[PDB]
Amino acid sequence: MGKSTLKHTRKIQILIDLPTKDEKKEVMDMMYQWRDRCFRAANIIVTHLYVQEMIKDFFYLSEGIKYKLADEKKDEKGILQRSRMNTTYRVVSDRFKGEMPTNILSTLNHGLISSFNKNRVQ
DNA sequence: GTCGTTAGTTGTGGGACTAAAGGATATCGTGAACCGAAAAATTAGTGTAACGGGTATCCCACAACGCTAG
Repeated sequence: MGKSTLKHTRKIQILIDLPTKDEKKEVMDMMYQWRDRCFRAANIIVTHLYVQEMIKDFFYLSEGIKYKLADEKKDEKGILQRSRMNTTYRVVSDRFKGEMPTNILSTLNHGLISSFNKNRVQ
């Protein structure tokens, strides 16, 4: 069956449901920290998904090697030790865990790794 | 005999002359010379290119997951 839906987005205002000011402020500061960690994360993922392609290019300029993004346990020419999205998610979680939730990391990882493969041509 | 009055001319001046349509004209004669006025035309003079961050907008492409284990 075809897609019988069209994606849509709505803006819902939310207040923090706490009695006192200090708890609300603690939650709001935690969420601002979440913002900062998310942006630093996005930077880390994009750098870490740039570098390896240029390592591929380096090897190809060395001996025309056909190195490709795949787990070496599943590919002879693979260099990665796991799935690429897992590599970015790991290299961001190992540093930013315990401060902001990991679902933000997973969503950001998917959102950037999906687009970067399309941007490979450019 | 003479002077004002009245009526009847007599000459002279001012005012009329359907309605409807249409509706073209041609218009001489010559004396000079200098000064002033304003309206017009010609001429003389000055010139950019990219750059730093930071941020307002545009076009243009893509995303907006699903499953398993502690």
